[PDB]
This record gives sequence, C-alpha cells and structure tokens, in this order.
Amino acid sequence: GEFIRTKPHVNVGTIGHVDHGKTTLTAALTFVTAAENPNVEVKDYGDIDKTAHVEYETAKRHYSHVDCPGHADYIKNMITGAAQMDGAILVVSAADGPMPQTREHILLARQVGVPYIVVFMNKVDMVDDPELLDLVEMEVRDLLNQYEFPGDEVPVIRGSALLALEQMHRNPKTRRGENEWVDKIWELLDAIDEYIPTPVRDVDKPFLMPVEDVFTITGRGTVATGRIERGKVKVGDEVEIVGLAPETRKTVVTGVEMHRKTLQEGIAGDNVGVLLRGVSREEVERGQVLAKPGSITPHTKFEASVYVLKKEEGGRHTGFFSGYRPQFYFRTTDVTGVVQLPPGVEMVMPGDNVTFTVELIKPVALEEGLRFAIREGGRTVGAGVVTKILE
Ligand SMILES: C/C=C\C=C\[C@@H]1O[C@](O)([C@H](CC)C(=O)NC/C=C/C=C(\C)[C@@H](OC)[C@@H](C)[C@@H]2O[C@H](/C=C/C=C/C=C(\C)C(=O)c3c(O)ccn(C)c3=O)[C@H](O)[C@@H]2O)[C@H](O)[C@H](O)C1(C)C
Ligand SMILES: Nc1nc2c(ncn2[C@@H]2O[C@H](COP(=O)(O)OP(=O)(O)O)[C@@H](O)[C@H]2O)c(=O)[nH]1
Ligand SMILES: [Mg+2]
Repeated sequence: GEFIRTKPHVNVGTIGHVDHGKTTLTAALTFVTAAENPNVEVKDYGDIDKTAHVEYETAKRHYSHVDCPGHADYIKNMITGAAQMDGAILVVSAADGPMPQTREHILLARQVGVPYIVVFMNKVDMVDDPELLDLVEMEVRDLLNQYEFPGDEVPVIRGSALLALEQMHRNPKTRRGENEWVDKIWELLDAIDEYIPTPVRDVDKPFLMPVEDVFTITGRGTVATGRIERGKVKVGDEVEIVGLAPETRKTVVTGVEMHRKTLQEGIAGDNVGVLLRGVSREEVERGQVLAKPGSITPHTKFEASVYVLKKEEGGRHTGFFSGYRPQFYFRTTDVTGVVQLPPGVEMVMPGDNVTFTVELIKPVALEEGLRFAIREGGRTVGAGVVTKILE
C-alpha cells in the first residue's frame, strides 16, 4: 500500500472533558469521510478507545487526527500530541456543559501553542431545549476567552457523534445530505477546513523530526514515529539520532510511511513512521530527534531567557532559586535540569523575565532560539528560550 500526496496535509485532534465524546467523534469522522474517499480506512470506536492516530480527508485537505484519552496520567502524552496539532477540536457535552477538563485542556492547548480551536457541542440528541443549548455555547465561548482564545469567533457546531456513527454503521455509504446527524459531522469537517488555516511548512530547512515513539515492525526492524518539524526525508537518506543517549548515532533510512503506507518522501508537517537500518529499539527512543547529519548537536549546559509564570497564570507564588531542579520540556521529552541564577540574585519572582543557566542531567538536541517550558510535576511554572549553548 502506497500513500500519494495530493491535498495539503493538516494535523488535528480531539480534546475535552472525559466522556463528552472525543473518541466517538473520532470514529464518526473516519466513517463519514470514508463514504466519499475510499482511501479513508474505517476506524471502529472500540479500536480507537484502546490506534488512536487516524486519517481522513475532505475535498480540501488530508488530515492526521490524534484522539487524546485526556486523562491526568496521560498528561505528558497530551503535551506532545497537542504540540503537533495545527488545530484542536474541543468536544463539549450539551448535557453537561464545560467541566474541569474542558478548562484544563484549553490551558494546556494555549501553553503548547495550539493555534486554533473549533468547538463541537456533542450529545445534542440528549438536549432539545434551545435555551440550554445556547447557554452551553455561551459558557464555552466565555471559557475560551478566559484563556485568551478568540471565543467569540470560533466555530461552534452542534451535533451527535453517536447517532452519526450508528448511521454509518447501518449504511457505510451514507453520503452528505442524506442524514441530518451525518450532515452535522460534515458541518464540523467544513468548519475545520475553513477555520483552521493550513500553516506554511518549513520544507526547505535541514531535516529534523522529534521522536514520538519507537516500535519494531515484526519482521522488518525498528521504526521511529513523529511529526517532521522541518526538511524532508526519504529511503537512502543518512540521519543522525541526537540526544539522550551517550553518543550521537548515524544510520540510513530504510523506509518512510504515512499511516503504514509507503511514502515517496516525508515533508515537514507529515506525521510519519521512519524505518531505520541496523538500529534496535534500544538505540532510538522518544525524546531524541532524527536530523540531517551535523545539523544539530546534543548538549547539557546552556543559558536561556526565562519568564516565570505568575500565580495568576497557574504558576507558583514563590520564585526560582539556584539549585532548583524542575523538568525542562524540549520537543517530545522532558529532562531534569539544575538552575543557576547570576551572582547576587537569590531569586527570580513570578511575573519576571530573567536569563539564567541550566545543566540538564541528560543530553538533549539543542540549538539557539529553541523554546521550552518548565514544569514542576504537573504544574507549568516557566517559559524559556535557549539563548546560548555552553556545552
Ligand atoms: C505546556 C507544557 C509543555 C510545553 C512545552 C513547550 O512549550 C513551548 O516552549 C511554549 C512556548 C511559549 C511554552 O514554553 N509554554 C509554557 C507556558 C506558556 C504560557 C503562556 C504562553 C501564557 O503567557 C504567560 C499564556 C497561556 C497566558 O496565560 C494565561 C493563563 C492563565 C491561567 C490561569 C489558570 C489558573 C489560575 C488555574 O488555577 C488553572 C486553571 O484555570 C486550569 C488548569 N490549571 C492546571 C490551573 O492551574 C492566559 O491563558 C494567557 O494566554 C513551545 O511550545 C514548545 O515547542 C513546547 C511545546 C515543546
Ligand atoms: N447520547 C450520546 N452518547 C454519546 C455521544 N457521543 C458519545 N457518547 C457516549 O458517551 C460515552 C463516552 O464517549 P467517548 O467518545 O468514549 O468519550 P471521551 O472520553 O471524550 O473519549 C460512550 O458511552 C459513548 O457512546 C452522543 O452524541 N450522544
Ligand atoms: Mg476517549
């Protein structure tokens, strides 16, 4: 099976409170579009609620969609998943309204930079009262505004992921205009096509892909998955595996796939599987980056400009201090780092911007201008930018 690039590629996903319908909507999206484009493989709700990374396309674009379980123990996974989204679909149940996770996922989306949000008010089959429905929309729009998303401008589609999914199960060929529920899914697909702009991909820069996960394709070798950040990659390309391990490893690409389909060449923006030559799953891991040889190097000590979040922004009320060892989030991983403030400075208070030094306990592919977040456990306390590599 081969994958032929024909429409602009976009990465999206589902966020929202537990049980509001993220997984059901993900399944509905694949079934609904499958009726038009045969290249769209059907994905049962049972399987997704286990892969959780599916594909589907509209007349305008090809989409890679990650369905976030959204639980607290999956926080680190949501971070990397949301970080690679061009836009997110916020699912809110019409029968419950916004709940704690609706708010939590919105803040995380903001902190990792999700550029746009499209809302899908789910389970409307459970609520008919026009007033209650308008109240829920009002609440969601206000919630979004609260975290600085353009709440008054986002699309808010009302529908039922379950009824749409069941219709497709009954008639997999159901097409647009034939079923009111299925049509609500098309309203969402249209909103996604229109509201979420297709970003400019940095395809002309040196290849770089942060590793999300590593698997062994039984009888084929190890494969590293991730979203290409910049550049391109194809079979026969030499690539370096940088960071985390003791030394940088160099190998050759033996395969490139898009949703398990042979891909001519992967480009920035594509979430692919890169099969590597002679490397075991013990030589490549999440957090490392695949890159054009010599384009990026591993480091542990650097200087950075850092903004300490205010308590009013979810951070702490106490500041940073020398010897502090929080977690530093770089691309797809997080590593402990020791903070060292300049002479004379005993503390950097919330709300202040300062430049200090850091020494990670493990090497990481670093470069000037690279952004990173600082978290202490499950709380974001700082936002920084690498300003100088020391070693
Ligand atoms: C966020 C986790 C990892 C991020 C890692 C890296 O982040 C980056 O470095 C990123 C770059 C900026 C980063 O460093 N993010 C790191 C940080 C970035 C932070 C900014 C931008 C901000 O400005 C100060 C804006 C959100 C700003 O804040 C406001 C937020 C107020 C929140 C109040 C919540 C309070 C009282 C609260 O009790 C509360 C709640 O209500 C819900 C949930 N919980 C848990 C809470 O406790 C408003 O929303 C504004 O918009 C890049 O994205 C990297 O590529 C990435 C993704 C690798
Ligand atoms: N009545 C109704 N139930 C729904 C709808 N969408 C999802 N559900 C159900 O609500 C439950 C949670 O759905 P799921 O997609 O797993 O929620 P998630 O935690 O956000 O992923 C399941 O039992 C689904 O069948 C809907 O539109 N209407
Ligand atoms: Mg789910």
